Amino acid sequence: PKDARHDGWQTLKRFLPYLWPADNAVLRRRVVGAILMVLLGKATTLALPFAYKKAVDAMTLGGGAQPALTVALAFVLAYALGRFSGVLFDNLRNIVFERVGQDATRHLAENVFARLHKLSLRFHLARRTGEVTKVIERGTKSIDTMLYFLLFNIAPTVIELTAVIVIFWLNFGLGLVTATILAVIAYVWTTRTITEWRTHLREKMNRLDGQALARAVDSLLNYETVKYFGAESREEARYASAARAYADAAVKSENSLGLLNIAQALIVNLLMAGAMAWTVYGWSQGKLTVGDLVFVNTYLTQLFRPLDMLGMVYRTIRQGLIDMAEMFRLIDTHIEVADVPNAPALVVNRPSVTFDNVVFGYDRDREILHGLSFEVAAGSRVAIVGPSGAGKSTIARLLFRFYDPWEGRILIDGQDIAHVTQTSLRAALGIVPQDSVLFNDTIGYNIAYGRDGASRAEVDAAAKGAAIADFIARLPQGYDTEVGERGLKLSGGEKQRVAIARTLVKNPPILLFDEATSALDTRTEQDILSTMRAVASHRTTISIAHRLSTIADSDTILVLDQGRLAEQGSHLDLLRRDGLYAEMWARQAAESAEVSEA
Amino acid sequence: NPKDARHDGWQTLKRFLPYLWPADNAVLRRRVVGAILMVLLGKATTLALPFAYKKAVDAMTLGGGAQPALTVALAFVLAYALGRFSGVLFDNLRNIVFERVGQDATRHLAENVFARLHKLSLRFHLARRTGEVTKVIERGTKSIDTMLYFLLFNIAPTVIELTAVIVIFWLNFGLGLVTATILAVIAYVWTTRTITEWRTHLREKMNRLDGQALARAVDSLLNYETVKYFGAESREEARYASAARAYADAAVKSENSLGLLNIAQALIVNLLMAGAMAWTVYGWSQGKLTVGDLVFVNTYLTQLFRPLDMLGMVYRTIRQGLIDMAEMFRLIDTHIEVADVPNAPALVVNRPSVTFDNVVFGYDRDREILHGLSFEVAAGSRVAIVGPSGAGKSTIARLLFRFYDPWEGRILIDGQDIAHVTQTSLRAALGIVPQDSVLFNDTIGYNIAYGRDGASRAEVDAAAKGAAIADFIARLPQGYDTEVGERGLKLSGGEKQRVAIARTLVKNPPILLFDEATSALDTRTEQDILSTMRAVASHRTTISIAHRLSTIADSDTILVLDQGRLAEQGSHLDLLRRDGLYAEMWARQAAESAEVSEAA
Ligand SMILES: N[C@@H](CCC(=O)N[C@@H](CS)C(=O)NCC(=O)O)C(=O)O
Ligand SMILES: N[C@@H](CCC(=O)N[C@@H](CS)C(=O)NCC(=O)O)C(=O)O
Ligand SMILES: CCCCCCCCCCCC[N+](C)(C)[O-]
Ligand SMILES: CCCCCCCCCCCC[N+](C)(C)[O-]
Ligand SMILES: CCCCCCCCCCCC[N+](C)(C)[O-]
Ligand SMILES: CCCCCCCCCCCC[N+](C)(C)[O-]
Repeated sequence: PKDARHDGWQTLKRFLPYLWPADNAVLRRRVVGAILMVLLGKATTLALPFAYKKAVDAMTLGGGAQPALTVALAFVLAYALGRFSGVLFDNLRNIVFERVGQDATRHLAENVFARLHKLSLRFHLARRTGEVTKVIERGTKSIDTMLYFLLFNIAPTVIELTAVIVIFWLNFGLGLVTATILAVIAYVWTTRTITEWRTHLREKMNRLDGQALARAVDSLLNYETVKYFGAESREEARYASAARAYADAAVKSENSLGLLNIAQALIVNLLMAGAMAWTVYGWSQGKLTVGDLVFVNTYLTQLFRPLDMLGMVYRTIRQGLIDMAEMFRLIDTHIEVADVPNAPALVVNRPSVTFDNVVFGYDRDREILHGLSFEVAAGSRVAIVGPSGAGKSTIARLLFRFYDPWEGRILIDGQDIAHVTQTSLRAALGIVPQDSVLFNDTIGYNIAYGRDGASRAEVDAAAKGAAIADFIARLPQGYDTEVGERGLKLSGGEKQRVAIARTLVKNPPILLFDEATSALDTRTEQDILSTMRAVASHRTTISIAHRLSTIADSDTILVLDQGRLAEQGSHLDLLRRDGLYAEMWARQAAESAEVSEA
Repeated sequence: NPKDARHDGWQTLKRFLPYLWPADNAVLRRRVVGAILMVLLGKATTLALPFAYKKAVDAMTLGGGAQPALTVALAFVLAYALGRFSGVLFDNLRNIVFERVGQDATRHLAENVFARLHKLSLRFHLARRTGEVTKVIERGTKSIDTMLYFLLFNIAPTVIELTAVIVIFWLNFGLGLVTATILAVIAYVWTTRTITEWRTHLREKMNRLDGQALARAVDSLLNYETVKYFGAESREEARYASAARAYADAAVKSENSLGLLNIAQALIVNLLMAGAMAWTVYGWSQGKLTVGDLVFVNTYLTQLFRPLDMLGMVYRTIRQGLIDMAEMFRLIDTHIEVADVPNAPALVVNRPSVTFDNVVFGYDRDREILHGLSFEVAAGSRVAIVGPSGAGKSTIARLLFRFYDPWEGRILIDGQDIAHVTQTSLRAALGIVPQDSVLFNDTIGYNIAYGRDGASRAEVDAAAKGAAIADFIARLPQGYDTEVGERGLKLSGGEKQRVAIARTLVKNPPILLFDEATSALDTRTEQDILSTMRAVASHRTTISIAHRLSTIADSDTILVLDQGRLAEQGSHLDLLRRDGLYAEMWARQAAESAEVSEAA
């Protein structure tokens, strides 16, 4: 299976079930019809040169223009109709097959999409929208062009080349056969080597192009700064040098295309000269008719027409196979966090959260939690704080099981979250993260995202609870207002309110505020804190905060130091104990004073 | 005037022609001539080679006077093969010879537009998204290149060959042959064009559906965490799938139409082939034509219609190219709001005073902001300009750098109207630390050296020191060679502002503007950077435009604007004593900070 050479053959054999689905009957029928079109088309293009030969034969055999006019007429007509029929068959196979192609590449993409959602967070999917888009565009284009060239150029040419070998064998040579075979081998080898060199030149050109373009764009988007320093000539010279470098590379890349074409024509035309001279010589001895000259010439040109593109074809097919392999690699990549076999659903009857001796790090060379243990009572409002090495920033990710502990475990109610389904576990948890993100869609879509079947009543209710309802009401399109980019831009508080609303639609027993106010300004922070407190009403709530004053009203505060639970208690108990929390508090307090001094 | 004409493809091409025939270079003109010569050799060759095939066939079938016919036929078969190879050689040689001319032409067009865009007004607000603009420019470049290649190396050669075939068919056949082929070419072009219009519309729909499916997929992938938090994997999968199906449907229709165009084309071509060949054989029957004539006619027709096999695509590309190029020329034609007057002298700053003399201005003609603003900034003084929300203070710097001109009134530096001097000297006299400094996608050292064209490593080190960012840079692993901006290391607000300060230090202008320089900063960063700003403002004329009065309280004098005019002027203490607009503002601002300080 996967236990193979990992060449194009493996990738292709892997792709084969997509083309011959065994899910879909209609598509299989389409495949068969396309293959029939290939065969009819080839039979037609192989037959038509014979008709041309006979027409010439009739006009040379040959005392006069006698009953032979009728014969010659019939045969040229057969030839022309043959040409049209060949093209008709080719275009009909493309037309029949196209749906199969489209479904196959769609299903491949969907499989990759699904596996990517199953894969680990640590792949760190944080990148540029335009760049990933450019990569995906280039790649889909790649796989499509490859697929088309393999099925509809290379394969028909293999059939045709074999047929020409047999026919040339039975009717000529067999010096003809070896001559053509050598011509084809020299042709492919030359095209291949020249193409490898060409692909390198292309890559250099593409890079230089990107550089000239980047300079131009950076300049235009910094028009103000350029004016401030009167730097127009400078930026112009800067674009110009880059542009020249690009143009030089482009001239080389294109010229190499000229060289490939010339090499190809040399090979074809040596073959043509040889075949035709030899055919004429065979004519002189009465072995071959004059029509044979026409016949061989047509067979050779027809054979070498698809090979006119072989370079591009080669490049394309190669790249496609690469890209497709990349796809399959993702599908194969193993999943770090998985449900255990026959994992039960998590049943939340009493929403306690337990960390039991948790040892964890994102990477095995940097341990962060060194045996963290704590208990959060059901329905309590708890805070988790600490200085720079505490490891509090792992809590949310562990609770949602983005990762597993190296040692120890997390429990919700009485149950190890590692032994339940990921879906039930996440169904029980709400989060308002530090940087809330909006989908490129309406505000209603964004709020309703909290639960799958969320009704507009639920959206209104959540928006009310998050106290963002009025702001939406004063929008012309209300809930149907598009947001994100390209959409309406929300303030930080408005975004955090959309996130809160989203979690309200979910209505989870356990709610986490994960540095929820850390990006907000002071007034925004203070405003949203009453909403958060209200929204924590009958939930078990865990708030991870940098700034202690924002969580001082907690039922209890867990203080972490060096990946372990250092101190525990109410804000007052902790101030009395005069330990780490008190120091932190004093420190922050002092700092708040200093800023106010200015 | 060539611009005084209909706005079509012909005009665009006529505009582009000087680029191809520079009259600056001569080397390139010689290259163009050489390329045209290769077109002619190539056409003579491809026209000549079928006669060689014809003769070879003629020799074999009429060996009466063409003897030894084996020798004659061999010679002709070899002439035919050599003719083919030679045709290809001539064609690739015209491409190879011309390519430099093409690249230079399009480079010069791009450079012309680039210069023009830097000349055009700020109000166009060119700052927009990088990826979108880049994708557009890539698409356009490919478009114009492809158009140029198809125009020069496909359409034009085919026009030459078509005329030649018409003449040759005329002289040796028909002339039913001539009319048949011409009608065929006409039917071919008309069919291809009309089918291509439909095809292009389908292509656009396909592309739009493609972009929507891709955007859904990308939004999901970059929001993997959110998708996880809400268990939305199935929803995202289904949401991608529906879009993907819409795209696949569009793609299927779009590809299928290509099959239709190919069939229509082959139908036309093959009617012409059947008729022409049948006619040639019938002419043979009457002793009018040789059998080699059949080979000759057939070969001529296939050679003719081979470039036309691409006519659909060609038509789509050339058209698109012509559109894109027109857009280029449109930008080049767009007029320049702010230009130097003819023969403008340099601004000569011997004593760097600044005057606003009765200035009336607005960004737009329906909304006037300054209503007769007048003030004098003494040479070497440090002054501030403050006011409430409609004061118009945010126009001052833009007017000084002459991003816009006054509707009425004028601005002077050292007694010289800045409207009447070269823009480059004027801007040479001015330094600015703006509210949001922007960095080039380049090294931090490049960004600092940007202050002056020939900036040495020493000048940069000195500026980094004066801006007090030198230590921060020293602690960078790559130092001055550290890449910054987007696509690079992220600097804090203070670090960026310090880079801006360092830039102006490298420039060393006589007049310095702080244009809300500290307004985006946090309080402590503001307090830190203010001492730096005071140091660099040492012996310069400094004008500080600030929202928060406490940051400018130490000014030599303060200009208070209200409603686009100068309401109040004087020292901070004098303004507090007058108990007017500045005092009110001062009190108000103090009050707010107190309340803010209260909320700890
Ligand atoms: N022979 C070259 C391909 C030649 C080629 O690309 N020809 C057509 C398209 S298939 C073209 O791009 N331009 C038409 C022409 O100038 O011949 C190769 O093997 O890659
Ligand atoms: N006849 C159509 C299509 C021509 C076409 O696409 N020709 C080459 C251009 S590179 C090609 O791709 N042929 C497809 C094939 O033979 O596989 C037109 O006039 O544009
Ligand atoms: C309908 C087409 C669906 C197929 C999906 C193909 C996307 C291609 C991405 C390949 C990227 C691989 N890489 C890194 C080598 O560029
Ligand atoms: C916004 C459209 C106008 C952009 C023109 C500016 C010229 C620089 C980029 C165009 C050509 C660069 N390229 C792609 C050939 O390297
Ligand atoms: C000379 C090379 C520079 C190429 C610049 C790209 C041109 C594209 C202009 C886009 C304008 C919109 N349009 C023409 C597609 O309708
Ligand atoms: C990170 C890139 C590799 C995986 C790509 C994700 C699969 C879905 C890609 C969407 C394909 C776009 N198209 C052509 C179907 O519209």
